[PDB]
Amino acid sequence: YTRFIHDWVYSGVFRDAYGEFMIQVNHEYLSFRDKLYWTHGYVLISKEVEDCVPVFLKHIAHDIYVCGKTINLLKLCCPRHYLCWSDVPVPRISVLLTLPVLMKRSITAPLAAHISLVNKAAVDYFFVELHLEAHYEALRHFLLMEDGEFAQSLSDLLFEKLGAGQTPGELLNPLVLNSVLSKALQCSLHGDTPHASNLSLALKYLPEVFAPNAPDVLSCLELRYKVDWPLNIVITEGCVSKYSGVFSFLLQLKLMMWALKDVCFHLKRTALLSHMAGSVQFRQLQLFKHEMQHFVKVIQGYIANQILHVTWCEFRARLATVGDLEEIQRAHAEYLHKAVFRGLLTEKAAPVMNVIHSIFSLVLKFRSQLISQAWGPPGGPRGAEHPNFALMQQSYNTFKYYSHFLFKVVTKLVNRGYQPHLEDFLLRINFNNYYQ
Amino acid sequence: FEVLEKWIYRGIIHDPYSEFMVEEHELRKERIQEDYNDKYWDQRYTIVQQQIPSFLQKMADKILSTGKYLNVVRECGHDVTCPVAKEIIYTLKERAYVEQIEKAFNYASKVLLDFLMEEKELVAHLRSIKRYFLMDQGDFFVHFMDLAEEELRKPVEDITPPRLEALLELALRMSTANTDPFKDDLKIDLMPHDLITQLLSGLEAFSFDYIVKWPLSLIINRKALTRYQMLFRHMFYCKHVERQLCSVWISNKQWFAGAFTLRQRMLNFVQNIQYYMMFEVMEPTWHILEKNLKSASNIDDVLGHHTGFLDTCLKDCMLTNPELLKVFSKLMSVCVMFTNCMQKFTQSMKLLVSGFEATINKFDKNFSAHLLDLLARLSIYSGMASVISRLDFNGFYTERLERL
Amino acid sequence: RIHHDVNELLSLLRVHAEVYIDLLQKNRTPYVTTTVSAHSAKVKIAEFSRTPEDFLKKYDELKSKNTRNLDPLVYLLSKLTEDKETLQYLQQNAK
Amino acid sequence: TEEMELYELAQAAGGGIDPDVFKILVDLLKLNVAPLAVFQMLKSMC
Amino acid sequence: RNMKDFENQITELKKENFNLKLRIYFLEERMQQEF
Amino acid sequence: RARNMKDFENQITELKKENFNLKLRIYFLEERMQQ
Repeated sequence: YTRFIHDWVYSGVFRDAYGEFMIQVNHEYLSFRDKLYWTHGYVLISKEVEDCVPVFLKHIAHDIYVCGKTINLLKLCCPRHYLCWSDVPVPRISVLLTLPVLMKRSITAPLAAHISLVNKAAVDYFFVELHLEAHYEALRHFLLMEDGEFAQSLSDLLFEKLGAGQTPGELLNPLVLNSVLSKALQCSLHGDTPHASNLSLALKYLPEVFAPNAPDVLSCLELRYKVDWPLNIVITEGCVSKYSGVFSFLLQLKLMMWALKDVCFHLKRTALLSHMAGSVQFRQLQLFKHEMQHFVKVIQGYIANQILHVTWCEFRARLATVGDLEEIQRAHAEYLHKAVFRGLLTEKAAPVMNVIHSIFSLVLKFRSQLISQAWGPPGGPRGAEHPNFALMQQSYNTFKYYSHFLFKVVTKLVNRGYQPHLEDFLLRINFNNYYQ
Repeated sequence: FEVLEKWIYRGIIHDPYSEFMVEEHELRKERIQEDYNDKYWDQRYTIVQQQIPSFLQKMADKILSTGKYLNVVRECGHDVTCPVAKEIIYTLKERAYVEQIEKAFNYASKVLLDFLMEEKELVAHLRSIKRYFLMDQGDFFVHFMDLAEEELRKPVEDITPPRLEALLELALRMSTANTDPFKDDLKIDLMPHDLITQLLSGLEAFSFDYIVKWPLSLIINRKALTRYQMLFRHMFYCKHVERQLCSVWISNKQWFAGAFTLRQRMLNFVQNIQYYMMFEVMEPTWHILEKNLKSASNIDDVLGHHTGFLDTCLKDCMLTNPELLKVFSKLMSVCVMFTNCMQKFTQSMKLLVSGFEATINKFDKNFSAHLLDLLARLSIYSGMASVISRLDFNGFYTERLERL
Repeated sequence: RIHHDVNELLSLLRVHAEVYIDLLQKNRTPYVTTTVSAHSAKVKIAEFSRTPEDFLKKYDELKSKNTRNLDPLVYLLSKLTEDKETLQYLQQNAK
Repeated sequence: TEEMELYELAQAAGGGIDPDVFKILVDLLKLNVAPLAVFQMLKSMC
Repeated sequence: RNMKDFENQITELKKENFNLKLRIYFLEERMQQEF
Repeated sequence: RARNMKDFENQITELKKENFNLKLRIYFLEERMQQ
């Protein structure tokens, strides 16, 4: 077992024939990407559920296997800055009584120091041979839109083509979609750098039909970062699933920001070109849109806090703290889990996300009806040329009701449970009083 | 390992009892210059796959491909050698002495292409092919299909090759061959079996053969030079058919201008697709070819880079198309009539309000129907997508029978 | 390279879409020798104890033969766990 | 089959395959194939 | 179009490569006769 | 499972570069010997 330790700690191999050691190997070992690396290993922490405590302890048997991965498989994918093929200075094994159990382990325990060094010499492959977290910034730039000039070029192209109509799914063709993705990527101005490579679209059950105002309210517009093997130890399927989830949820928020442009452009569109005639439906309706834009924009500022520094700024020190692959994977999983939990998207806060949909749909379906119409009844301080002005008013009353309902509802979660981001929310959205 | 050493650092096969992993046979005579089929891996030079150890088999292709670079240009005129020489011997749990193989392979690659790229220079020599195919030595070809045009143009055989063989000298010296005298590789070739080898006269009149001596023959070989020998012929007919249509336009520099406008319009269908076919991707493929080959240096990738480059240049030319774009071939049968029958009419109009006109309606919706469906037929792509984008561009007749 | 005789014909020879995708699934690399076998796979013949002396004696003779093809037969010694899903077709084929 | 390692090894313990397919699988060991991939491609269709 | 017609055409183009492999299989066995 | 809508471009030029090459060439490996 001193030799078998060495084989798996100073080599990456394991001399075994009878199962005399608890290690294993698989057909997974012979392409060894992805989950297949998450499968090559050892059968349990023990053999069945017992172990020779004098050497494998049932304790540090894990950290043994951490360096086991670090020494076996880093060179296996690609010869490595501390191993070459296997030609770093050639391996050697290491490893009536007045200390009976007390210090058996203390003979073997300098192995754990070697392990801790191999561990410290595992972090660099991801920090530089990948530039992993520099790409996390790039991932935040593109997928989490902190490069707002990419994200607005994407929004401008995609939602200009979507606000042109094409309501029986007729925009969703591979070639136009790729052209806007590509074009948005060319217009990013950060450039298609090595970090800013690897970008692809996605969707599932591409809709042959759209709702009114063309929202894609079932958000089947998506973005993906193509993942390299050594990236794909720390990048992971559920992580990119949750990433594209928040991407699609913020992207429909960018569609509501685009709606914000469109409804304000409806003012500029006919410019109230009758310069000489002030209008009450102007002073009314151009203030109706003011609360709706103020509202969706304070929700925007709120969510921009909840992920892009409320959840990210802690991760900027949390990733710098750690020193293990599994800690790096786990800390990335913390960051993403808390991003879904704080950024409203979680299944537990979903009752409030339902009110968000109730607001969104109303603003979509009632300002499309403005977009396709002019400016109310003539007479007095007047606009002209739409009859449905009372329905534009009553839908704005329905919006206000759902904002009243929102305030009544959101208190409940922070009175029952414990979610500081929802206190933060209702502290903000009706800042000065019960409701304005 | 001493036998391996001789083969890795020199072009010498020591051959102990033929138990070493590489041996040489005299297959050289089967395909001496070009790799007409492969020779230098299993055949003339051969690897006995089981005679390699484990720690060397992981790169025994590079062992087999190191020494060849030291012993193919030794016959051609440079002493290709490795002054690096690191002795190979066993050691406990070590194979750094096999890690030396990469440096020696890359050095053999370096001295081989340090010949090939600049003595018998491929980066300047190879240009000859795509320069002379697809009429890119334009100052030759404008003279070529002009001085002897009257005995090249003819509808069914009836060329006189000796005339263009004298023009091949005058019109090349009159062109740019004065920039570099690289003419001798040009030889005329003609059809054994029509289209499919490519992978009427003036129409598709001829195409040009290409063979070279050994180090350039790593690059020029049968599977490639059959894309030489018989290509650009499916491009030559366009320039013939439009210039012959235009010779009708010479014979008249009443007069219902719809006929004149179709003469312009059907010609533009030739002219702008001819623009697309070759006046599209030009610089990039050369910029790629450099940074591909000049950095790599090693035939195991160099031939892949080159054969990739060759198809990349062709992918403008719808000469390369799996559907043969075959309605365009049917359209061609009336296109030639727009030349010959209307040349005949530019006598019989007195020997255009009538006998042109009675075919203008026919040519018009013969071309405009098939033209505005076949681009949609080729709607494959999501420098590319150029054939479709470039006759979408007009806006009227963007399509008439759509893909979607 | 030569996938006609041992991949295309072997895919066509099966008695049972993945008609052309089975060759891409079994896309072998000719430059490799990476067997996934181990010494633990030698006990696969112990389940077929109809005559286990002349079931255990064969492996040393096959190793003493000068062919290096005995290594990839670790999964092939276990073969199919379904009840005679390859072996019973020969009795139908012999008729 | 018609070989000492193709035919004798195919009927050692329990035995039994198609003979041509067994000869093709015995020849596949010399074709440098990964042991799991060809058996998985056979088992995903059979 | 329903995001399976295009991939069915792709699988047809894989079947084209399989047909070319079958033509290669007939070609490399006809090589032995007269040549 | 989910489809990224860009790999089909590479797949199209891959099948084009394999199949149209092989289709015309393999048949005219006859012509090299028959002609």
